[PDB]
Amino acid sequence: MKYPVEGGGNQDWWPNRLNLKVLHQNPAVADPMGAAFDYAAEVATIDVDALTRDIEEVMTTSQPWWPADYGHYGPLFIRMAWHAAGTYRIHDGRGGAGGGMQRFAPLNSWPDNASLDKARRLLWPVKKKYGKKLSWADLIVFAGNCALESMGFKTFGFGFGRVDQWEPDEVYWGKEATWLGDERYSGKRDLENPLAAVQMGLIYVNPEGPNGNPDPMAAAVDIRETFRRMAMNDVETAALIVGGHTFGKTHGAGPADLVGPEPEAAPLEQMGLGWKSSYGTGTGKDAITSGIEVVWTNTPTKWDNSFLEILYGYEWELTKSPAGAWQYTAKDGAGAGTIPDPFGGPGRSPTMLATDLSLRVDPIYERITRRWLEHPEELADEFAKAWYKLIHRDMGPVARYLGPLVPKQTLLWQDPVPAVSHDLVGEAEIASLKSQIRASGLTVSQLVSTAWAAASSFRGSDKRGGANGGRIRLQPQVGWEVNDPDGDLRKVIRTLEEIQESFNSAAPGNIKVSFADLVVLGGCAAIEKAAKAAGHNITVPFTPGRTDASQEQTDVESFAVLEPKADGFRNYLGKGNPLPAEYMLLDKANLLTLSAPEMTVLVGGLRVLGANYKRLPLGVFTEASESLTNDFFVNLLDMGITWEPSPADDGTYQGKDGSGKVKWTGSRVDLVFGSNSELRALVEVYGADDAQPKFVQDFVAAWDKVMNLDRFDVR
Amino acid sequence: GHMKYPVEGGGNQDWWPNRLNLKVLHQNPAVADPMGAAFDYAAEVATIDVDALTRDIEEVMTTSQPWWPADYGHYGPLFIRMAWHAAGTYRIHDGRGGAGGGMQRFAPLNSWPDNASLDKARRLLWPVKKKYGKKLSWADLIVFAGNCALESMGFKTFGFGFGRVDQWEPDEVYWGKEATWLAAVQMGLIYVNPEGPNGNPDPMAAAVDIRETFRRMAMNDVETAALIVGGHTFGKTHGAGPADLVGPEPEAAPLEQMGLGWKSSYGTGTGKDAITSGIEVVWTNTPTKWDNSFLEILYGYEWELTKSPAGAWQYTAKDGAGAGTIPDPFGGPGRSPTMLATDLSLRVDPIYERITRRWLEHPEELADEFAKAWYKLIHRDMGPVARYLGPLVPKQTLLWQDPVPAVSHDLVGEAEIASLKSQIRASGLTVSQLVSTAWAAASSFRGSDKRGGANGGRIRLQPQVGWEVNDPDGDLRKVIRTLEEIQESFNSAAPGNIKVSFADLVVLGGCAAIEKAAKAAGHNITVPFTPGRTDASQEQTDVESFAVLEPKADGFRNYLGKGNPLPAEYMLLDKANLLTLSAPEMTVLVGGLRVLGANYKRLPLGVFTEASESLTNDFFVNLLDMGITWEPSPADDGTYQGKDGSGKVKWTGSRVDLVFGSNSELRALVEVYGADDAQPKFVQDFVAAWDKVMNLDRFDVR
Ligand code: HEM
Ligand code: HEM
Repeated sequence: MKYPVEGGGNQDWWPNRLNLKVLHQNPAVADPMGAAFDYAAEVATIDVDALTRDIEEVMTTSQPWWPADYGHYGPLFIRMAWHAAGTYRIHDGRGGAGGGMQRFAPLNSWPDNASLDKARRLLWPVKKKYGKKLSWADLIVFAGNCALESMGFKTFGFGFGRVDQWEPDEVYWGKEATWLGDERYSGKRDLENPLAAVQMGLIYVNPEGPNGNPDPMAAAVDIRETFRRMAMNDVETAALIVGGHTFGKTHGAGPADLVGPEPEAAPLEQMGLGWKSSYGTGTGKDAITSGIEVVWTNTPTKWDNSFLEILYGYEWELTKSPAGAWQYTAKDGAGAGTIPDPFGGPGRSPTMLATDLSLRVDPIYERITRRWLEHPEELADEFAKAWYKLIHRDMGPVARYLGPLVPKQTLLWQDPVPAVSHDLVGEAEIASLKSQIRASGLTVSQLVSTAWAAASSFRGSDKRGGANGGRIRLQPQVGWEVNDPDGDLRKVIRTLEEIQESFNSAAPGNIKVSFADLVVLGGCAAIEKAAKAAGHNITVPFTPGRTDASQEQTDVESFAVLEPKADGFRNYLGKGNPLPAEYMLLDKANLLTLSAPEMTVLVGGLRVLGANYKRLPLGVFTEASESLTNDFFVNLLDMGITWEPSPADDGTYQGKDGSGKVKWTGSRVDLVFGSNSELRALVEVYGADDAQPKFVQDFVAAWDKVMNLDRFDVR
Repeated sequence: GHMKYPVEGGGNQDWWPNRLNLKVLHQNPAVADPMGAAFDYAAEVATIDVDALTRDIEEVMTTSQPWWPADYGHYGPLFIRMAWHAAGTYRIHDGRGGAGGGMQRFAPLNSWPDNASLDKARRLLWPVKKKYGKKLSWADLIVFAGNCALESMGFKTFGFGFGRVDQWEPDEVYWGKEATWLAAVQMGLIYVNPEGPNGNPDPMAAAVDIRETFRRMAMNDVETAALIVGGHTFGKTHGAGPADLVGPEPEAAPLEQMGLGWKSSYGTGTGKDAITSGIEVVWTNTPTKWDNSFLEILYGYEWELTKSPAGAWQYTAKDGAGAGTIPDPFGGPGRSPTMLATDLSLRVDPIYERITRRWLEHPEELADEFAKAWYKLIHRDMGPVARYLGPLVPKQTLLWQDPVPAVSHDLVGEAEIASLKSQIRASGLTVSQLVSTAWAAASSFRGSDKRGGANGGRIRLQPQVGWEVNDPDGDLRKVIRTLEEIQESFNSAAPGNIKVSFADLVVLGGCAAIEKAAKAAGHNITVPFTPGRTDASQEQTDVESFAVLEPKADGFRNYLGKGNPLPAEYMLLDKANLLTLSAPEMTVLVGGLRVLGANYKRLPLGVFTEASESLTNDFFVNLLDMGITWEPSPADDGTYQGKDGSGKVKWTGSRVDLVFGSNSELRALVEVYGADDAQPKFVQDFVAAWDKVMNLDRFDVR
């Protein structure tokens, strides 16, 4: 069967066809805020004291549709807050709280996101007051941060500026067709590269050990691997788990078969709420969220060093949750009736979750926690730093943090860049520098490839990398395989440093130029020289302001995830990619926040400009040496050429003319633009007889967009 | 192994396969357009040189290509088949299909079994498209190639009108639910199976399928017979070899083929060995010249079932009957006469037979009917005649175009509009009446074929005035009479030659009601108004052709008829897509029309405000209230009642009303206009959307 349009569509006949709809995600037509809504200018003016008062009033006020445990919705807001930021993953930077996707993405219905719909609904009275001055993404994490502040914990700081989105970001979470699927492992615990979760729908880890096996060692291994795949080491992981579970409790009062469907498969009358329980009242003393009934600490609404005292004070035999789940309880009934009830009444025995004994059984976590057992100040500092890192991972450079709560110091995981310490070049020194660069003896190909390598490391997901920082001469990026440290990127870098030294030593006044600015300027000078060679007199815009980071300010391991395993624009293909070359090219274009016409012009320009990996002729459908001409598209649509795969199986094709002599050679990413019906439509726009000026100006616009992707200090 | 990557089609539809897909509302965004935002195609094609354009197409047709050799040397019949396959997907019941957007070059259509060998046809035209570029769209070129092919082989066509704008992503259209390529349900074919119903070679049974499928695209018996007789006067059918040697369709073909599909491994694979459908029929002895030889052959011999070399039912002349009188595309022996299984329908069928026998002696009538039918075919979804461009548009108008009179007087502006608004408000008509009438006039528009709308003043004419959604035997006649009284009162006391038309008064009364409601709510605004509409008469309105425009479900008026295929939620998004509205525009329109009182039969279903006839955002603030517990009505009416904190029913709503508070994507938009200090934004957005809807069919001012 097939569904008309609003149920399904074209992906049914050909399930594995190239999907170009990912390149126009979040269109401005679907934005209800108009094309003049500058979120930064709005959120820069809110009153944080009033917002804190409103959030505290919401936390301390119980609501009939979701009775508050202990008369406080703080712990629920903390859980919501990190579950928003717990979907981040360093593989590609997707996920996290930077987009507020917890509302309508394919989560909002994940088994671990149970009872978080009520948490987001409880904050409507706050969002109602501030409207557009405060986004949902900002409010979700600020609610948890303010809950931590109100429950006695002094946090590091906070930064506003997470722009809302009005369309689910299509993120690959796994190949498992059913919830809690475990088809993402090979041999031992070897979680597949794209994913960062043990199962499907689980944020971090099943709270029963691997696949329901209540073994603290294996659970510890899973915790370590899962947190490692989200930029967290052992100390930060232990701090996060200890601090987070200091507050609140779990909800496993009744059997889980009485819980209704998820919000996305719920009746209309529920108003977008899901998991409606039929046990008892269904809320409050009879709430069911995960099936485990554990209260870790005897003061679950205050911050103190009581989680570790309880953890190391008992023996933790194994028992069963009243909903039928695995959990640990203090042996010999020690400390019975010492844990208070959420809604008044009898006490509880001390219970620990199956993954909470990992912190005292695994040797690494055991040493860390035993250190924190008698040194609560270290735990407080570590938790503050880890929480700050967790909330602001995918928010980008420090220039994007708004509001008055931003901390003053810099952290290495932010990829800090130094502030501008001189006066920027403008409109005359730029011309002189471009003249010097074009007279420096570097070819168009070298400059263009160096500029693209510097700038095409940006990810639109977590806004890491980019041309700012001048990090292409630093160790992680100067040695990448795609960058070819052998044949180039050393002559170019040395020449650019010589030019920078010569200019700075003689520039008037206190005007200097940074290395990154000079790299981008050389790229632009090469572009305009090639355009002049083609026959067009144009000027590539340049925005100075970049600064040079140092080696000590660059984390080599943190940058290892930005290395491209496949760069279709440079016609480079590494090893171990999950998909063919064209799909990887679309993924790269989506990461660069490009559209389809922009991708087309960038590919067609970089092909003829000589910015190919190893300067290979794969895709150079031109006879002009380094001229920004309209030749890639003209020769791609020519049917005087018959394409057929190379006799030596390489993933490369050769195009023979009418005389049978091989004229062109190409790859998957070169022929996909002439084969795909949606892409050939764009290629035919620039392949027309009168499209060379339009192609040149479009290429310059796309190039300037790519160079300025990471310029958040001027935008 | 399920749950593929989002880059290869993964997404939320894999988890919940029957959820509201809001991506149909942001379809074909401006960011995917390579031409930019300042591109005006109407100002580009108007400067084209048709004389130089026909000169290129002719030398393209008369120049064989090594990769697709030409049959008899001319590529004309192939272009005729392509042009009609482009326009042959039109559907009257929703307007989707046709050559309006040139979707034949995109994924759904370019890989249909009937569109075989048409990927080669669209590529032979690349040299023409290369010369002109943005001055000539693919959609315009595809049909102009067929028109110029008809002209080149001796047929004088009616005319041609440019103006089809290219779109850059395939249009999602429901072609049927079969999940297998190739009646109770419609298969993957264009009109009918060439071998008869379900492969049964009976021509009498194929006649009824032809009649039904052509009637479902606004063609009667005379136009159906003329189209088939004229189209099959040219060209031949390609069935030279078995069909198992044909490769995959273009969407499943490898990259070597550069977007071409159906690569044949039989013989050379092209030309003398071409395999497209597998029937191998040459209808006429002069397949590259227009003449009255199709009907002469059809009525000149007796026919007989045989099989094509590929294996397929076809008719050949009895006992020889002039073998070798039909030339083959590439020099060789002649062939005996041969007719398709659906071409005998025009002979053995009581209705078609009389028409074809009449044309057998009067070919001039056949030529005239074919010209008219072809012109109607390639211009079904152009819309109003004001959208035709180029120096080839015929002067005289046609009934199927929904003609309206030209403006024959001075237009009101900015001084009579103010006075007209002042007496519409003081005429006794309530805000609900005016708003409902204005919405009823302008909601008939559908953006697929650009039919209907406020222009023409057809809300008072026979088809629309009697629609169930329009007047539940109520105010519509009273509003129409009052507006006409105002019209004849204003026209007599006019300053000079300034006069106003009835449709203009309908839209202006809607705008005046909006202004009155906004002033009641506390905002002083002005709804933009662009005069220029005219009034059509009853004879210029075809009652039967307007019957398909009747809304079976209007989510904005909270009306649900009978015979809808999907629940009320999905039909609302379908109509919003037909009105070319985005999700915020749909949201503001739904939230504003409820409090204005535009509900069908003035029902309280979804009126979440206490003081009606006032343009507030009370719908959104009362939808997001969590003090209201929604639960289905005791009677299975499909309505829900939301009780207060006590056991008192505070509000009542329907599926369309409650889906905005339930769908997570739609609730995001509701929380924008439902927030505090968000009422001025809501008023401005509602006014912008209302003005956009009022001016949907105004192609005479663009
Ligand atoms: C940054 C790390 C973490 C933080 C900040 C955190 C915080 C919290 C808080 C405050 C609660 C109480 C919710 C409430 O009382 O409504 C909670 C519940 C819970 N946590 Fe975490 N936790 C973290 C890590 C983990 C990990 C690694 C697991 C592994 C299984 C886990 C599993 C659970 C479960 C199953 C619940 C029960 C929720 C319910 O039943 O309603 N958490 N968490
Ligand atoms: C019930 C109606 C029709 C049926 C079943 C039908 C079927 C067919 C089939 C099966 C072919 C063979 C194509 C191939 O094998 O390459 C064909 C060819 C053709 N058709 Fe139709 N057709 C119909 C109506 C029309 C109409 C309305 C037109 C034009 C207005 C038309 C114009 C043509 C032309 C010109 C060709 C020749 C193609 C060529 O020479 O390459 N046909 N038709």
